[PDB]
Amino acid sequence: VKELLKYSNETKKRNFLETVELQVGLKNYDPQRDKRFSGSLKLPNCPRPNMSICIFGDAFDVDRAKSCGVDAMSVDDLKKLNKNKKLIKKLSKKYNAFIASEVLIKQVPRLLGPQLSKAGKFPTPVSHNDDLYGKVTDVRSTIKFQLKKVLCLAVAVGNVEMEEDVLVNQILMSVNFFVSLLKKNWQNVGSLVVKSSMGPAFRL
Amino acid sequence: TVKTGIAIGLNKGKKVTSMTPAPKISYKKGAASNRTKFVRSLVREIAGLSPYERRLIDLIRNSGEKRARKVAKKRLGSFTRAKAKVEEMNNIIAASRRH
Amino acid sequence: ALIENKKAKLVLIANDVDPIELVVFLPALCKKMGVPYAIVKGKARLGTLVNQKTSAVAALTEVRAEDEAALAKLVSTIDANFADKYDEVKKHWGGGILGNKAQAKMDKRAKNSDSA
Amino acid sequence: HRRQNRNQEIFDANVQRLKEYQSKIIVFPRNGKAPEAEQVLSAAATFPIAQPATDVEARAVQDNGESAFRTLRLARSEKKFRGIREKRAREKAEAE
Amino acid sequence: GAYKYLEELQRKKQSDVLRFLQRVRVWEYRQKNVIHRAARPTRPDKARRLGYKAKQGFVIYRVRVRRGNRKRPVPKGATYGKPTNQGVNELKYQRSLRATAEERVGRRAANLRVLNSYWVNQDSTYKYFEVILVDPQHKAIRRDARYNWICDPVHKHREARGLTATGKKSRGINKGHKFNNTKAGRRKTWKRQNTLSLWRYRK
RNA sequence: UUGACCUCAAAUCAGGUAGGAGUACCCGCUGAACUUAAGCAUAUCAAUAAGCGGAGGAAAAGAAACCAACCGGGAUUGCCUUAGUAACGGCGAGUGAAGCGGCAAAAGCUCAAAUUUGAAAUCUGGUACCUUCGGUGCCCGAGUUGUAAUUUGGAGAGGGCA
RNA sequence: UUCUUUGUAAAGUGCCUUCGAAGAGUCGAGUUGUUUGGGAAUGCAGCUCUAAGUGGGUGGUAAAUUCCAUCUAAAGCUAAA
RNA sequence: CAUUGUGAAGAGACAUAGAGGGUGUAGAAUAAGUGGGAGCUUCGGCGCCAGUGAAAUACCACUACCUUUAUAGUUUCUUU
Ligand SMILES: [Mg+2]
Ligand SMILES: [Mg+2]
Ligand SMILES: [Mg+2]
Ligand SMILES: [Mg+2]
Ligand SMILES: [Mg+2]
Ligand SMILES: [Mg+2]
Ligand SMILES: [Mg+2]
Ligand SMILES: [Mg+2]
Ligand SMILES: [Mg+2]
Ligand SMILES: [Mg+2]
Ligand SMILES: [Mg+2]
Ligand SMILES: [Mg+2]
Repeated sequence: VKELLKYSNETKKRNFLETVELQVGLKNYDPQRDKRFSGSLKLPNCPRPNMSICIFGDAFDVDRAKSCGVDAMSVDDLKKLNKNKKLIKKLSKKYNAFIASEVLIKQVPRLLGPQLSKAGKFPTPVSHNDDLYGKVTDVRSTIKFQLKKVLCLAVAVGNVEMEEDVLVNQILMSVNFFVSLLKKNWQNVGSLVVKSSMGPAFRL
Repeated sequence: TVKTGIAIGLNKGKKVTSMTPAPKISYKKGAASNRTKFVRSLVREIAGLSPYERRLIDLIRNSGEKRARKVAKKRLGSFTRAKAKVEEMNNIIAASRRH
Repeated sequence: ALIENKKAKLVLIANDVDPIELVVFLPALCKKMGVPYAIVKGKARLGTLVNQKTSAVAALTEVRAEDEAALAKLVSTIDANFADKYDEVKKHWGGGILGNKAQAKMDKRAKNSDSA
Repeated sequence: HRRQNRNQEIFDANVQRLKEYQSKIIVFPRNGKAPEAEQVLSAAATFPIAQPATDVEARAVQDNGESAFRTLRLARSEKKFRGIREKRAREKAEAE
Repeated sequence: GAYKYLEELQRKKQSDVLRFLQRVRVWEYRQKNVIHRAARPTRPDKARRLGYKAKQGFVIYRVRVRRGNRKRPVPKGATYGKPTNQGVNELKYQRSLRATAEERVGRRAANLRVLNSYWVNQDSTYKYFEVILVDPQHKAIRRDARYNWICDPVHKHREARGLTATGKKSRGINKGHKFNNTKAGRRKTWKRQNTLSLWRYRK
């Protein structure tokens, strides 16, 4: 365990020079080699909200589209001949449904800048259409890593103190154990600095 | 550890009432005595370390006990003696830090 | 054995033992058991002390009350000379002393390099 | 001096041998009379080695249906497959 | 006793004290003769462990022998045989350097009896041994029943017949299945199992 | 200046000992080739002949850092057997043990590593005497850089009680 | 058969307690050569490396891990077959 | 490899701090990064909801890669 609650208990309130959305990332260090098998993975279970500004191009157009309105952010239909080449840029997560299985034509010319292609990294043809929306839309990186490592997602917003970041940490921070080998260290979330925009720096 | 009574299996042999004979003293040849412990410790203090033991010390400090055990197995004969030498070097390191 | 049993009050160790490993452990043992020791010149002197040729070591383990005070005032200097200087003589390497001609040569090279 | 006792029956047989030897011998005093005693030439022939009787020559048939061959075969089978079964039990135990 | 400390200290042969002391003693032994009488044993613990007693009639000699293999004494390496016997250089003597050392000491002092030997020093060229000898004519060994067995005529040149510790080691005299060739004598067992035993009534 | 100590010498010093012979057998070292393989080089002949060193009436070995896997045995040696077997081997030619079992003979032990420390109690030699394969007294010397007693792993030691 | 009484000496045995010293350029390992029926190496020897003390050796297929069994090397004496 | 020891320097290499800069495309800049979303700030400059580009751009929370350099522990060589 990282914190019973030590050194990170209330020190996100008295630093309220910015009460605005204070999203602090979690970066720490472990190298790996040139392959692309089992690096940055792991959508975890973590219950805080994100109050994000994201967009969801969820694709299903039965009149549950405005039930997708209360499940998600926006609805897309498969009219794809000249919709998009340079639009999808501000996003945390995306989602599709029963129509977007064979959309290869609208796929490589626009889903290559940020590379949100429906390979084994982005399973958007979703049937399970009401549980992984308001709680899982929070920051959790399901990306593909660099030549060394990518570890960054916010554990808590500035309005959320860490009464929940004592149940988030080691449901989350057993991170790469379910696939990867132990070339990495044993729970290598180590030296951390909580600093959204005004938070100080504290060291183990 | 009693026998089964038949000619094969895990504990084969005839069931005979055992005796548990008296322990022989020659079975305690390698036992460490107080005098021998004292003498060996004092000789270690006044003699210090050998060159390969010093390079084992810095190998444990820097490059880890696996390479230390590999070097000790190459230097000494066996992996068992390498393990024993490495763990007593670890105890030496702990005592030097406490000193 | 007397030192191990802490029965010795004062130990004298001869300095000219020809296997020095007969007595190299004796100062450390005396420091460990807390008995006071003194490295002294002459195993022959110790031999005449104990009616032998050489003795290589001697030890007073129990003295009479007429000169226990003399033993105390003696050991108060002996321990200051040896026991209390033990942990600093333990670090110093002796030897490495050059001959007369080589010493003159190296200090001539020193006052050669001392041009300023 | 270098053999040990693990068998109570052998130990008791040797003790009985020693008891009957001490009863059968006479020791002369170290000094005096020397009571002439008509030597015999073989302690081994006066104390023969007897094979122990293992059973009686007639008993009752105690049959309860195991065939004495399935028993041997099962013992060989469990000895052969012992360590594999412990390995399976270990991986089942350390299955979380 | 100090002998325990000495026996434990002699095992630290690469400690700075022992290697300095060894470096001095090897020069002191090169400067003397190849065989010379030592006045007292350098390692008294090892000597009295091997059987020496500081009494009249026990003698310590010190001897250096040349290290390395045995070059086959043949002119120009021509062995005149099959190619399996053309080896000249890397052939190894079957007895030890310790054994030939104590044999040369026994030849020098033929009135003595070799008891044991022990290593004291070595360098690249020589190995240095101290040989314990006992005088079987001194009355302190004629008497003193613990040692008068060496006065028996069967103990002349034990080191020449291989009856010392290193001699029995190099003869292979040890109990076990690993010594079935050499346990009662190699040539003895060879004769025993290459003889033909014929009885009167042929079995 | 005097007296030790250590090391090394020298004596037609006192007293001793080694050599050499023999070598059938015994303990080691060294060490071939002819031969066989229908040739021949590994192999075999052979861990042999020759050569060298060293003993005795026997020598050597010997009281487990053993054999085993059994209900375990129990120093060494030799015989019968294991066995021409397990195994080795251009897996060719050929070579090739050991445990158990029966028997012959049987025998066990002792030093180092302990403080005698309220007493180096130990020993060679010289000399006088005597009952002389030696003993007693005395005198040097050896020896504490350790001679005696006590203990040898099967145990054993130090205290306490009977 | 006889003389000396060795000996206020020595030895053995029961129970409780504290202990229990046990052999190093050796063991072992690598390599080289030789040898063995010994086969991923039977023994020996040279060189290099070089230990430990609930340790070490062996358990006839190399290695790691976990056990078990069996002895106690690197000092020595000893008749008979 | 051993015999084979004692010193000085220099070059590394591995550890320990710090340091800067980097291509096509075009947004608003020779754009190698990240999840986030618009703010602390002398600017209202830079980013934001704005365009657009392979990428968002303050910012690293950690460096993706260097050596071009500096301090101290280790060892590998060279010279003397
Ligand atoms: Mg040679
Ligand atoms: Mg020839
Ligand atoms: Mg012929
Ligand atoms: Mg032929
Ligand atoms: Mg022919
Ligand atoms: Mg021909
Ligand atoms: Mg001959
Ligand atoms: Mg004999
Ligand atoms: Mg043969
Ligand atoms: Mg040969
Ligand atoms: Mg071999
Ligand atoms: Mg013998």
